[PDB]
Amino acid sequence: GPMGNGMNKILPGLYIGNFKDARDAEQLSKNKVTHILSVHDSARPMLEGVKYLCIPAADSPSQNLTRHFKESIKFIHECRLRGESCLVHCLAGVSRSVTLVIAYIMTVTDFGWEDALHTVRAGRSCANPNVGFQRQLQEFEKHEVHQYRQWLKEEYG
Ligand code: VO4
Repeated sequence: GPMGNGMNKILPGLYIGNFKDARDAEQLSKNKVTHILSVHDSARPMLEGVKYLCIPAADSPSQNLTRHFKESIKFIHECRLRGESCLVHCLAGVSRSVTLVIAYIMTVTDFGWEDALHTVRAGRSCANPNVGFQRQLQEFEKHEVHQYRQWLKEEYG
């Protein structure tokens, strides 16, 4: 469906879901989620015992998300390196959250944005960044993802 079927594993320790999944204590415990990246209009820490990164962003092609790629990647990566699980979510888990996860995948692999989106869709079929976000991912692939990959190597080995 258009808001998924529950939070979905994309990579070990990295999940995408909708806003309901993000407060579902059963899903959070089953998937051992200790970090939540909430990227939506009124994003704020909700549940105790979880570490949050909140990004106020609209699901509009006018919304810039590139400014937030580096902080999102750091947050996801530091959680995954300590063996913990991170959930990235927006309202529906289709566009804003997916775009941040694509940028992460692109940085930890040699994938362009389309192969990263394929990876997301294998776990979460509804994934579909809006056209403004697709444009931003294409510019990231052409001019910046190589800088982010080098940064990741120098920072984390
Ligand atoms: O709540 V999202 O529309 O960016 O899938």
